[PDB]
Amino acid sequence: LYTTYQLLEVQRKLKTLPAFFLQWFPRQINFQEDMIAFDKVIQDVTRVAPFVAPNVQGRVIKESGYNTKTFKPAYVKPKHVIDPNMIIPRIAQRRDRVIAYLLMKHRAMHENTWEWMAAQAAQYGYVDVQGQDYPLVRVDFGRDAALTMTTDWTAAGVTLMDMIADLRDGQRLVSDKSMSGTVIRDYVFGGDAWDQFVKVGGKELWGKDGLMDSTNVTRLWDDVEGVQYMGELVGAGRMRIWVNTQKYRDQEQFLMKQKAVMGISSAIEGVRCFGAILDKGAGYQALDYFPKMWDQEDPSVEYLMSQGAPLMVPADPNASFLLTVMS
Repeated sequence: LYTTYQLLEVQRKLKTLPAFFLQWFPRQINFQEDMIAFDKVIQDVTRVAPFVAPNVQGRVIKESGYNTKTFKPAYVKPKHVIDPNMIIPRIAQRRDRVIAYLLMKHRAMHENTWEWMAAQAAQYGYVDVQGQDYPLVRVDFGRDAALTMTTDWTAAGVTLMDMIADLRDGQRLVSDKSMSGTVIRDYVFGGDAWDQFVKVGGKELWGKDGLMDSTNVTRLWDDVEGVQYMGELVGAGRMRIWVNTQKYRDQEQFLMKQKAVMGISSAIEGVRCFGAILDKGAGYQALDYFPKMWDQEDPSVEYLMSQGAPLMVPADPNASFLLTVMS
């Protein structure tokens, strides 16, 4: 058998393709107990108590909800049988090879969970997660309601100057409503919003005198399917244009709202928060993922399990906006 330390050496050694939305969640807190403290994350002294309510059949049950300074994150726990005879696309040598593939698959399950939690927190200001007594609960971080907009880019006589002004309103509202007052320079478009912005913008956007300047965070996405850096939109305020068409799997959905545009700043200063994983003898383990191997009977197999308890909390919930453009 291998110790957690030995399994972490393997699990952590390789490089994994960059996460798009988490680039705005650079900070990290590995909490010492089972609870996450928002007072140690959220900047706004009025917004340090997010509203947590059960999400039952899509509907948020606000009645049985409360404001809380502290949260108990549910464990993300992939568990797989270690079969040395397992089919891997590329005796003890093969056993180790199986463990490493499984550890990589587990690390991916945790990493993608962080990314989708980042996507939801940044886009909506709230994240739907697994609860303690309910299968799903909503953690509302209280982003200003003016930062969730609606417009119709499919209406008659809409121009590129009108579309940029919708985007600019959003960044000016962020400047007004955010702690820092940061000027947004990044605009993540969903695929339908982008196609819409290009349907209307055409000649004025990509032509001989286009606004798009198509010419090192912008080049790390070349080999990433779903992410496309389009260039800076030159304005007499040079906007960075991102298009996100990434999909993930639910027990397959789009990471970014396809018919919307999200504006975001580095001032969101999102924090990857992690609860400590309780271990019988070793006590609490403050880790992002925690691999454990063991032999058992009933069934007579060897198991590998990577446990983690995450939440992606924004420091400044008001440092981003979402603008829906179609229906």
